[PDB]
Amino acid sequence: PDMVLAYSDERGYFIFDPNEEPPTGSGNGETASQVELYIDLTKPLEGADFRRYESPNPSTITLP
Amino acid sequence: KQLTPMMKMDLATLGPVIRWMILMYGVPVMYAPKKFMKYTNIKADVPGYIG
Amino acid sequence: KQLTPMMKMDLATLGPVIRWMILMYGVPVMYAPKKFMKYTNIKADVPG
Repeated sequence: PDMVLAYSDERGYFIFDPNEEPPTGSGNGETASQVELYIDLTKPLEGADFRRYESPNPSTITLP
Repeated sequence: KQLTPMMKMDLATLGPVIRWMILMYGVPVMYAPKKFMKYTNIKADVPGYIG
Repeated sequence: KQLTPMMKMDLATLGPVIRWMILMYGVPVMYAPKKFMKYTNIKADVPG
């Protein structure tokens, strides 16, 4: 019938199906997954061994 | 019997701290309790005594 | 030395209120303490 059992979320999207499960879990600002993705993007090459590129040692080969 | 496998669900941010938790729901079921057995009061000293 | 500039961090939703934090991490450093000086106990007159 008429759109009486209709609702919208905080972002302006409307759901017209009373039996459709609405998405949830949007109230946790600064989500941990977002923080992990941000760390992966803004800080690449973290934990890499670059000590070899500033070594003045003429011998770069390890032998017994 | 698994209600859900091991998974992480993120918590709310109430300060300058990032929090999350890991959950698992289940229970072990043994249909025949008389088809198992246990040994009790076993003695074992692998790092034994010398002398 | 700044660990991070002025920034905005979102908080949780405990009700129909929008709330966030503003943070900055840092510390001043003086490399040569002998190149500064200060005066102490200076007297001044209020205008009359």
